[PDB]
Amino acid sequence: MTYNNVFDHAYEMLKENIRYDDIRDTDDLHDAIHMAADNAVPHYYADIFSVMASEGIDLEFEDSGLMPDTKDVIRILQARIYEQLTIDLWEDAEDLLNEYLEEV
Amino acid sequence: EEFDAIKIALASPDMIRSWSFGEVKKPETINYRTFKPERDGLFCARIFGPVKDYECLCGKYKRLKHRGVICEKCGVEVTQTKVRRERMGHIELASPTAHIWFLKSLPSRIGLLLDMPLRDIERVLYFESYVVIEGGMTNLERQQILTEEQYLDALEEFGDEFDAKMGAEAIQALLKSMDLEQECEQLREELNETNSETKRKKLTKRIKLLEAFVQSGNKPEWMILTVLPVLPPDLRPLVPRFATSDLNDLYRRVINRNNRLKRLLDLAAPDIIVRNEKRMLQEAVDALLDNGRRGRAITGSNKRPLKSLADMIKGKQGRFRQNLLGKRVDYSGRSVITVGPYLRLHQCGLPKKMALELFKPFIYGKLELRGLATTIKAAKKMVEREEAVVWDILDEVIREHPVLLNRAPTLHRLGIQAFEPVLIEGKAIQLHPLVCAAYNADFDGDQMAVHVPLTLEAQLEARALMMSTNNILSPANGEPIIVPSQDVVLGLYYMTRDCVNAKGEGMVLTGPKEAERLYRSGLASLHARVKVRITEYEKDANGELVAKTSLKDTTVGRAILWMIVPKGLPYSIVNQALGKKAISKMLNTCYRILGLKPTVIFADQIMYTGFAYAARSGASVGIDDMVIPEKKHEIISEAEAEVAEIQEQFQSGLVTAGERYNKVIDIWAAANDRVSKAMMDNLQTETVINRDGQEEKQVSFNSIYMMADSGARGSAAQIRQLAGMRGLMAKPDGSIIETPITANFREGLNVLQYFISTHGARKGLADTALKTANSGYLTRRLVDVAQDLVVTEDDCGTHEGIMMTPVIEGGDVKEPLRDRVLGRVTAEDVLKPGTADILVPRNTLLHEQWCDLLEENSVDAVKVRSVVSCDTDFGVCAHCYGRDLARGHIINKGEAIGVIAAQSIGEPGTQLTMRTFHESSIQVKNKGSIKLSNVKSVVNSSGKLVITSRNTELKLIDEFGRTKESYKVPYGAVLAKGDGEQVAGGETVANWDPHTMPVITEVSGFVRFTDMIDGQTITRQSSLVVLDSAERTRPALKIVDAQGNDVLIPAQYFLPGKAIVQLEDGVQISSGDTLARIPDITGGLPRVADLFEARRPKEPAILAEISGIVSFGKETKGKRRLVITPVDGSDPYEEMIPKWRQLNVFEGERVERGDVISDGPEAPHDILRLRGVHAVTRYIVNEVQDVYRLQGVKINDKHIEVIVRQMLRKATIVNAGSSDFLEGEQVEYSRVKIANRELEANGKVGATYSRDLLGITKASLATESFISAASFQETTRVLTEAAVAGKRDELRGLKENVIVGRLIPAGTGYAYHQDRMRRRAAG
Amino acid sequence: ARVTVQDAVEKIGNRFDLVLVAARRARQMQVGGKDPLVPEENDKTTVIALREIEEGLINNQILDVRERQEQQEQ
Amino acid sequence: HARSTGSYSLVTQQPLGGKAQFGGQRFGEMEVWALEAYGAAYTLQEMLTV
Repeated sequence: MTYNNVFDHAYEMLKENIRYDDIRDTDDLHDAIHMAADNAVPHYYADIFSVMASEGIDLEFEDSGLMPDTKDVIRILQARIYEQLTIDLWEDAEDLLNEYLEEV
Repeated sequence: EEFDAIKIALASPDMIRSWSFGEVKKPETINYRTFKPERDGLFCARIFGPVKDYECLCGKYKRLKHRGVICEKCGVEVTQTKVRRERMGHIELASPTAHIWFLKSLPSRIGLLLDMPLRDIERVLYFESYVVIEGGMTNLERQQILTEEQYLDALEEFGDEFDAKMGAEAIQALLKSMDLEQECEQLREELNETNSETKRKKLTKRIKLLEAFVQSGNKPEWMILTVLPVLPPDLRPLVPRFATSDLNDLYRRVINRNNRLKRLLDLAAPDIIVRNEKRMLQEAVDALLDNGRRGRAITGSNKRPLKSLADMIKGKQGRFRQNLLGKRVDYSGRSVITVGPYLRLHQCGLPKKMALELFKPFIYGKLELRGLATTIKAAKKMVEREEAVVWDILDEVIREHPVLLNRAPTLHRLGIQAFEPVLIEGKAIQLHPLVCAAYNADFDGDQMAVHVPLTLEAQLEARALMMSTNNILSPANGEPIIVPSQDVVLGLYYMTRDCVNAKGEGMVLTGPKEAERLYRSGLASLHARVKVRITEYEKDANGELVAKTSLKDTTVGRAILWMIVPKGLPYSIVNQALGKKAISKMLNTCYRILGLKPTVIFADQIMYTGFAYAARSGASVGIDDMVIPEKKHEIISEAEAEVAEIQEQFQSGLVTAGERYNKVIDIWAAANDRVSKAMMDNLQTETVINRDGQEEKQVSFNSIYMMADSGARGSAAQIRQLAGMRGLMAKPDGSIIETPITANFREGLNVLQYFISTHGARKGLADTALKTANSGYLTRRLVDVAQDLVVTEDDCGTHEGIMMTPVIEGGDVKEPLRDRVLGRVTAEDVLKPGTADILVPRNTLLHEQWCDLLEENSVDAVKVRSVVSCDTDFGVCAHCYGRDLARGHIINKGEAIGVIAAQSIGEPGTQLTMRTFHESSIQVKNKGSIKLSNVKSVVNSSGKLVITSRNTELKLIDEFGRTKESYKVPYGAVLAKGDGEQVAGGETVANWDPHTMPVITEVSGFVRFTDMIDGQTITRQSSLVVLDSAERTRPALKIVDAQGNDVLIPAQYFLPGKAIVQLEDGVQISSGDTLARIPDITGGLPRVADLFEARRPKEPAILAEISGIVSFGKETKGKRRLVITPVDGSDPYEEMIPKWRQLNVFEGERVERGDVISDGPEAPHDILRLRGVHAVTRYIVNEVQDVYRLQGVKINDKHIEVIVRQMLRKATIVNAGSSDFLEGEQVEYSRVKIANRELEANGKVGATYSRDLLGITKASLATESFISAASFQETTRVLTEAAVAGKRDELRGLKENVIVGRLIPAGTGYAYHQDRMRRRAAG
Repeated sequence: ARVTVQDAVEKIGNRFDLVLVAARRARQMQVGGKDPLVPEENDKTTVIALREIEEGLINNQILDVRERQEQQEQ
Repeated sequence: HARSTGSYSLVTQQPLGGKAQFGGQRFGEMEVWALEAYGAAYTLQEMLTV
């Protein structure tokens, strides 16, 4: 899998959650973005390392408080991908909140 | 005080410090002392103006008799709206200021400039004891973040040479000292040094943001918000209750936090409590500026804030918030539709109750001028008591005045039309019956709106540009306009229908004397086979009438209508039954010949005679008019018997389910077609009353057959549904249900049959319910993508033309060439009926004479001086559009062509029914010799010639010079006819199925080693298959010539998947053998919004170069499948395909730059970058026209082509440019710079050419300005980018002059806009 | 009365500057400078000016000559 | 309903429409585009200002 298909599935699950919940506010949009980045996660390990190998991602991150301290590598990688998906779904759902209100 | 450009950016703080006033410290309550809030409280007395005409702010000096006095308590002056730009409250507050343009907007201005991560931007507040400002003996970083104990350790260890502040003002203490001219050059050298994925992902765009910020000329120290700007209460909405879901909640919160801060800074409180008050002050201030910042969830009512201080520019994220919302326009009204058919096309009505107060100042002015009402109060006593004088003035004004009418949903340009009012008793307007169907509004309670134009030029444009007598030929459609329905066509069909046995048969009589005979007695209107006098005029010279007389065989009603027919018209348009199409073509001929005024008068007279003789005709349906077919029950019984016997053999075990389904489909189709034929041939010849022949086939006197033969709205399906069976129709797909429904409207329906009927009806209503959001949202994007269009050039001067190749398929043409000749103007290369000569001097209009000239010549397609190509480098020109409006003149400069083009796309797509309901040979229908063009002919040993190519084109000269037969043969077929063999039509020329595309081999010889395995490629129960690519997954190479010869002496041997090839190994067969037989939601959509989003296909095609030799290795390798043999080998460029369709690249398909379709439709990104611009444009136009002819609504090609031109924005130019390295550049701004690169004669200054597909939605939501492309956007994130970039607008776009309001450059005022060109430049 | 201005479309090559010509004519007809040659049957001054343009006695050039001779006589 | 010189409101400089005789359909962007498409837009400029 690539970064683009996983991100498309991410905001697809996000817009399905918006159509299911009928969310108008931005402060209620942000919790839906966090729950949608909590959703739509791959269980194949090869896809998880393929997200880390594809473009549109960096090794260094801005926040270090969300980085866990454990011997599990997949938990640290899942937290990093979760933070990146929250940032990217916020950046590409700020417009989608207006688009959904302008559809219906 | 004029204005030219509007530039919004962050100004200098020195003007704010010069305007520093106000006392907004303590939140005292509102008192009732001087009927307004007092000093130093809620709505403090500093920034107030006079709430009445002339006053002070306390009950003091500055009466109207004295001016220019400084106030005693306050600092306000006498004059209004000029002191208010100076007296604004500028008090320093919250030194940890808000930086929400780095929080709310996606780029960060203050964060990316000082190398600050976004997590630190989100964590500015709740901070831990300051950031160390750099100095002399400082060891750590100038932007190093430390904790409280670490900062205390740094404070006790550093000592001397250390100046820092407490809160977040220290960053401002850097920004006051920021004279930086070094770090941005280091960042751009780092950007030009390396290029990888860690610099592309959100580093390159912020580096270019810093480049645009450092070159804007503004200082970074101007970004410091030292003070809090307070708006004046006179400019804000005044509220003396006073707080009801408004600004006052956050207002009193900010003033209360300010009072707590000032009190604890004056009383010397400890650090923790003042830190808590400063962070609560910051939580008040940032919520006062911009709500949310991804936190502070909304509780609901007044305990939580709703309207902030910057929420005035956008309170609602819908369509009406401060961006020129829908204003309630005065001198207007709303009215209810009816119809009065007694006025002309120029005349209409208006209610008495509305029109008495639509012209109040006109009646007042006439009463002042006539000298009867000397005062305005006397004018009120004359108007509001209804004396006869104001009735005469009302009659004088209403008789000559243009009044606009429109609809509240207005999705066409035809909605706003001016008419002339008439005083009619009642309070309901009527609508003219040649206008009602143009508004698409039936008489079902729809409500229209009435507007009154108020100036000289508005009345002149209402009487000259916008009415019904100057909007003809339907520019949204390009088809005939308004011929009525169900009444005028019915009357003109009844009065012109011939029938035998007339009263007083065979009279010789003149023209008007038939109306003399018909009105009294003893004459019928049918009147067949009688020769009378008729006078017909013709025109052969330059508008000269030829006086002729004739004795012609006609009826009474046709010869009465011949007086209604004007002077010069042909006669063959009268002798028919005169249905709807006959009146439509008669209107087309009279509009083509006699002009505009005679065809308007003649359409008015058609309306008059139709609604005057519809009462004389008489329509009637009843219990005996519905003809029951006498052979209905026998057909129903034999069909039920056939279905019963076939389901008996079905349950016997011989027929499968899908076979029973298709048999049910075609057998019930045969059944209700037999019922339809039975009611037809029992409906034709019922009337046998005649004269002198005593047996004659005559048209029956039933009404349903007359409304069916009239063809206005009555079709054949409703005719077979009324008197015959209803049919079989399902809800989800419109399928045919196997349960028998043999009902009729003459008999009693079953419960379950009516239940399936309401299945069908509710499914049809659920399908038609989609038309609201489909039409309301698409036209928004279609108009918003075509905003910046100013037509400003008449001399176009281009060389590249467009080959107008139609979509001709079959014998009879589907889309003709005559609609493509008219309109656009062809280029300098067109030909006469003579061979190899020229026809135009490159400036020639194209209509019916020149259409006949371009029809009689021998050419398949011509090139057109037209759009997009080279564009004159000054606007869009005029020869690309030509003539599509009501006037035949060329559409000159200053006309909004794109706004007409955007509304002319999905005008009535509306998804009519069931989402537009979504051979085994090649049979020809036209004669002519077959010449194989672009076909690799391989001689077969069987005696025939197979087609080993995919492209097939042919030009035919039989009657016309244009071709009528292409018949694109699929790849891998057997042509039954040789090259150059005459065909007579109706004969199969290719004996191969079109659904199967195999690969015919190119060379004979020995079979490539593809030895079998048990279960891998063979299936055993010659017919011995050797290779199956779809089963194994290709391990195949080029075959030898005879035994082992190479193929270098005159591109890969293929086999299809899941097939059983009859050719085995060691057979030595010849060249040219054919291999084995084995090779709805998308089409239902309008397919318009997905092309604007730049959609991605499922599988892209394979692109290559001129060297297009292909080969394959093993089944799979370490890399992906199909490592490419072409491209790589002469030019290093690789491609990776995980999974696609089967490869069809062979020697028959020539591969060049811009390769043919190999694996599905290729995306138009690479098709625009590599194939061409006009190819992608014509492909998009042909796909949209194929969708529209599948739907059944014809549209305009020029409008779709202008829309595709608007899709051509946001290209990435060649890196050999001035400050350009793979940058998304505007296409118009790139083609302005052609002359700058031509005069300098350097390839380093500008790029050569570029064109990218990048989305029409993104091009419509991100334009050259910030005022436009902001309706369906967030205003704050656009204004912050416009303030950081410092970009002006120059007031040129159409949406810009809509929102701001000036002389709009579209229409009649563009020359007035050119007067501005005479005002600024050399004026 | 003054339904279509097709005769001025045939005479004057453009119809968008025709609106400015008609407004410039109608303001001079309603303020003063020339007596109305068309009698007020049922029309106002702008309709009389549009009918005078339809008859073919005024265009952009004649109004430019009229404006220059009114600015010369002052 | 119809209104020539009726009482206006201070909310965005427009009348309300209810509770009395105030006419005029809410002049939306679709009618703006309909005036923008055909002949000219002096009618738009004179109905959006005065």
